[PDB]
Amino acid sequence: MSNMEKHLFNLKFAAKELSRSAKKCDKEEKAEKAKIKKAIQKGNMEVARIHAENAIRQKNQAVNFLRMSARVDAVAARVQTAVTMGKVTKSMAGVVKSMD
Amino acid sequence: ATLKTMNLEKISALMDKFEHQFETLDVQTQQMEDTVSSTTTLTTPQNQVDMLLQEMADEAGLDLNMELPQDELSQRLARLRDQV
Amino acid sequence: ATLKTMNLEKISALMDKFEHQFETLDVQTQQMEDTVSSTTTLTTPQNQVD
Amino acid sequence: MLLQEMADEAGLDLNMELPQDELSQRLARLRDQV
Amino acid sequence: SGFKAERLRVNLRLVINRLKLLEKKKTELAQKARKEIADYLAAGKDERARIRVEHIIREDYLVEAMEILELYCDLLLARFGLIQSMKELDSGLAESVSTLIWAAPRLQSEVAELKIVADQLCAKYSKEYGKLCRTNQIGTVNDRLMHKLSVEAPPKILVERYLIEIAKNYNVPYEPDSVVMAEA
Amino acid sequence: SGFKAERLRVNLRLVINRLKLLEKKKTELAQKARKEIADYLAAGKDERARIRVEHIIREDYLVEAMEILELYCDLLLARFGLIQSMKELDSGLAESVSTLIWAAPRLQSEVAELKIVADQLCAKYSKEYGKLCRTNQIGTVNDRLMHKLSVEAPPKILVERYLIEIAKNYNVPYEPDSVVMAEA
Repeated sequence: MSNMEKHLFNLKFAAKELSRSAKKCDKEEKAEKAKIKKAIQKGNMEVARIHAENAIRQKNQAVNFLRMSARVDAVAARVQTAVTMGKVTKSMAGVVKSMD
Repeated sequence: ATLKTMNLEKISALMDKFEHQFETLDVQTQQMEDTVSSTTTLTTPQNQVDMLLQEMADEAGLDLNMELPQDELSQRLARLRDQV
Repeated sequence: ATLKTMNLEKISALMDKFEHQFETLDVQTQQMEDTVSSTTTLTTPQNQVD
Repeated sequence: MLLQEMADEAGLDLNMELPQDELSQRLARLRDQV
Repeated sequence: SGFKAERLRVNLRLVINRLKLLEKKKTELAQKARKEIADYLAAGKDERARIRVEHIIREDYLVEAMEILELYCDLLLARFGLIQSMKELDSGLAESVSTLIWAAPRLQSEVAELKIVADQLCAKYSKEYGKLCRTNQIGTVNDRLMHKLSVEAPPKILVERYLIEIAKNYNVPYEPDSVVMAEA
Repeated sequence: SGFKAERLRVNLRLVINRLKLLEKKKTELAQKARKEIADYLAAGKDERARIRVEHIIREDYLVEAMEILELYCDLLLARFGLIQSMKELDSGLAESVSTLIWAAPRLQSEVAELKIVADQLCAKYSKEYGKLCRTNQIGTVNDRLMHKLSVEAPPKILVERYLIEIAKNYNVPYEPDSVVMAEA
């Protein structure tokens, strides 16, 4: 595990962690929406507003987690191009010197 | 013995203090909640919360409008306090 | 005891700071995202996404 | 400044850079008035 | 002077929060106390109901006084730029500044921070002006607030009117004192 | 001089990002505050709604002021080649340069980097010019920005007009003060 391989591993993981956070936020938007209905039926309008605020927060949070996951993925793609072309450059440099 | 080391005047004081201290804790939690509210303000726009409440009310058949803001004895006594 | 070592004026300050620090973190993530966006600009042409 | 820092951390409402009975003052006034 | 503009600003905000929390609490307790009046009237303790109503008239006045001071704090916070630019006292600030200095000794049982706010205002605008405010020799303190924090007893006609209105709402027979009601 | 062109460039970019993030946040909070006004009006606290509107008028002005300064930063970034070629101050730069120097002491609570930007501009164009800017003795600071960062109170007619428009949108009865409305 090279230094750049270690970094690549960490970045690929951060992207997955963010993607999971967006899924959890999407799941909890659905769960909070279900609680607004139950609260409206019981006429608990103060509890309904607390769940409405949670649902809108979880919705908007998920878009943020999702977009940052996209960004960290793009970076990790580029670091993969650097890890592989670094290996190829080393091997070519070795072929060049053994044939010399 | 016990009624000496904790007499009524000292209980009076302890109770007063207990009451007043939980008032300060209520002041404290309000300002913590206000701070979190503004910190995360762009994650909960007002208009989006109002529209979700309206949607949920319409689906429940509840005749209420969620974008707008929503006793007699107190008003009578207030008028007496004005009239005096 | 606790209300002395953390009085209301000190909470006021801590809360203000918490708020202001997360504003700087938001400024920071925007400029990280902007940088990744331009670094990988030829992999996502505007016209292709549209 | 070190006293002020330690007072602020303790929650003590005091200012440390500034300088910090009635019977005596009454008797002093009697000694003036005589 | 010992004046710190950020001490002033933080404590004005704290006074507003505390007053809002107290107004709610005192209003709730007044509802419970009005029921006690009805239960004294329902059992013929009219001469005690009269005295028990004097407590309620004071708490209803004190909530109105708190509502006034919360406004004057909010006013100083809105115009805080005038405070910390000038060394003079703005003409649109003098009512609020004098009134908070006058009220602090009365209210500092309930609202500890209100004392800080006026120690800060007496620093900014001199201890001499701070004394003229506390006596209202400055002639600028709000007269409605001073009435609502008087130490004097309510007019007995107001006590009677309070009992008459409470008696109606709890459906309790009450006969008011014709003497006081005649004064009217 | 302590002038570094890359310090200037990096901090101009940071000021633009911070102002964009603040404009959004303050605009959102204004929506929430306008609802609070409606709830004071819906319960007859008109005299407090007046004062509570003064906070909203200031934040709506401050967003407009930030929108102006974000433009002047973006202008210096577009014309950055003029800054770091000449020792003179371009004629098409003087408004932006003087205005950012004037605003930095007012705004450096909110925008820390804006102080760096003008410490850098006072280095590039002399501390003497930097003083003439802060007083507007240089006569070049933008008059629209200075109005939008005044410490003075709003005209009371504007407070009334703000209440009238907020009352319509939340369907709350409001009667404005005929005195101020008569001033018109």
